[PDB]
Amino acid sequence: HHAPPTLWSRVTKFGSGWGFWVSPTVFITTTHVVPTGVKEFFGEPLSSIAIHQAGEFTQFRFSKKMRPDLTGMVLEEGCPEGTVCSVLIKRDSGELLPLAVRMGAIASMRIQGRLVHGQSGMLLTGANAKGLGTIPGDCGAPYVHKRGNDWVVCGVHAAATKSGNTVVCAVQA
Ligand SMILES: [Cl-]
Repeated sequence: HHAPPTLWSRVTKFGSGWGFWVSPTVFITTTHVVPTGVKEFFGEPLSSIAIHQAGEFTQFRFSKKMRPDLTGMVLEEGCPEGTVCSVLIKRDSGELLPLAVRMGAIASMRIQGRLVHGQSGMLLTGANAKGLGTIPGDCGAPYVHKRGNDWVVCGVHAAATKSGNTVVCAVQA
């Protein structure tokens, strides 16, 4: 299942990583990539943004439509165990590098002393090109899967082992 161009157009450079437009007003990312001490995000003052973050998942809901080109899509708290997700990793050049992952259990974990409310997954060696998810710049990339004719987003990239074989997305409680 190939994420279509419009779905990739939601993936946006943010802080030290990426985030994702769920709708014209809702942007999600991983908390540790969010810049701090700033007065605005995407030009909008803090006073016009409703922030909801917990467990390394950050959601911003802007008061104004920031990406009216987008439809609203479903954001879920993780996905059923065994779901194959695509992690929509972009690189700075604009190259698209989707990573296929088989999802495991949703749980609360501590990672580098940070509480991560997340879902573990395993990289699918057999569905990915050899030689992703293992550099700081990849955090915040969305985990998506296709349900019927619709794509669902269910987490943001938060952690991975040194090898990248085991990953964790933060999920919204
Ligand atoms: Cl889309």
